[PDB]
Amino acid sequence: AQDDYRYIHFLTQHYDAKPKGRNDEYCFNMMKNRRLTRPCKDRNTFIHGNKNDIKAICEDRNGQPYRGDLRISKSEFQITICKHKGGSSRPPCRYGATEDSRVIVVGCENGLPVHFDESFITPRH
Repeated sequence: AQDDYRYIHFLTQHYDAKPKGRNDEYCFNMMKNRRLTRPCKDRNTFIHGNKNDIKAICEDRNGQPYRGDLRISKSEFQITICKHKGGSSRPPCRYGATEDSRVIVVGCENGLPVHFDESFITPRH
């Protein structure tokens, strides 16, 4: 097929439409399901909600240029941040979850989001 991989890969590592727990157990299962445990990833953010509005950050409908090559969202998104506990690089990879709603920063390629900026911090609520 025509490379849609980076976009699908972004969705696999960062998207979960309708989550139910958004707690520590949620992160443990999700990091395992999405294959981010070998080695344990230190931090990973899952975005929830409408997929179309995430893709829309790559265009002017829901995004603005940020730091030249990135895009910052116009609207807030419900997100769950999973942060690794302990000093081991091996499973079981335990995580602490943080629920939040904020604007996010992503990198796009061909109008599709392909990178999530985990380093971005926001004007708090």
